[PDB]
Amino acid sequence: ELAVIPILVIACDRSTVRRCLDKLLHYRPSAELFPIIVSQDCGHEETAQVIASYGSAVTHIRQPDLSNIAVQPDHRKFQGYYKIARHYRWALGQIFHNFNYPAAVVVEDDLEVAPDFFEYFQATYPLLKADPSLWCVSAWNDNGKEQMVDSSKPELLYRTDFFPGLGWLLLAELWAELEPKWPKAFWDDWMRRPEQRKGRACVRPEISRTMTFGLKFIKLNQQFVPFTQLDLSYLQQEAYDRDFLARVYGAPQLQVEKVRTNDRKELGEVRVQYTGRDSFKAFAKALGVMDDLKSGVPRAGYRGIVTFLFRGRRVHLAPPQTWDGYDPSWT
Repeated sequence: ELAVIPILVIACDRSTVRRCLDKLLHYRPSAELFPIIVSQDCGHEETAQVIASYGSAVTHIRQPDLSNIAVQPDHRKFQGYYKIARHYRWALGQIFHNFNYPAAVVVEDDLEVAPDFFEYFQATYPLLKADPSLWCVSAWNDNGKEQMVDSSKPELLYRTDFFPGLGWLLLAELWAELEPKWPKAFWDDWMRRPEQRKGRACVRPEISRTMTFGLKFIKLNQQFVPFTQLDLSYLQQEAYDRDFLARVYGAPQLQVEKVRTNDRKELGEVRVQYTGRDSFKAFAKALGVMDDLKSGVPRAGYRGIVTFLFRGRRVHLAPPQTWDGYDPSWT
């Protein structure tokens, strides 16, 4: 069954929200199934005029409080981040309380969507509703540069412990949990903390369904995949944690230097094992994978495993299988 899922576009003072809206409107399959609500903060007149010119194709709402926010002593340079957090709190409150929608896909104004962006969320929304171990579906692959993704598998999806944002679906139920403790600033890194995440994962793709414009190297998928016609049961936690983990640890192990230099090419899928924070950093860097960690979680990591393509080979940068939780001190 098809479900109504609003798209909440977060805008402020960039006239290029035009490019974001033009792509969303071009690919939208139904205005009824995907109403677009553009929440504009900042009161930038030119941007307001641009949004208004779309007329009824979107609903334009305006964050009401344009005042400066009192910041804490360590944050004089970060007024903008306090304003962003205030805008998200207000806009999500509008989509879930005033409009009373059951879920929403949050899209920053500098994101261009892929042709199957809507199909992807329509197909994954039922997974999010049914699996309490998931808390979001994201269009973003943090290691999604062209040379690091398999273009022959545009349909492949994964679970990740690293909340990616950048085009993401959440349920009204999650907003009910987050709203009472919403932070003053740095909302996305706050969601990445264990006190918020509570061990929950997001679905993310092999090839990103959003790309930033105006991170710049992430490749936007251009081959339409009919996700609603595919069997996505493999993403259920019980199946995924058995099958994907058996796949990762069943793969032959190779030293990082051998992967880097393309040795043993007959092995199309391998595992590079790291044992501590220093080796994770070093190995990630050697293979061109993002090496920063938020609350101890690596970008696109799942049970500590970062999966990507390297010189055409599938690689799993993984901890020993005795892994049992993230350590926030891995900074």
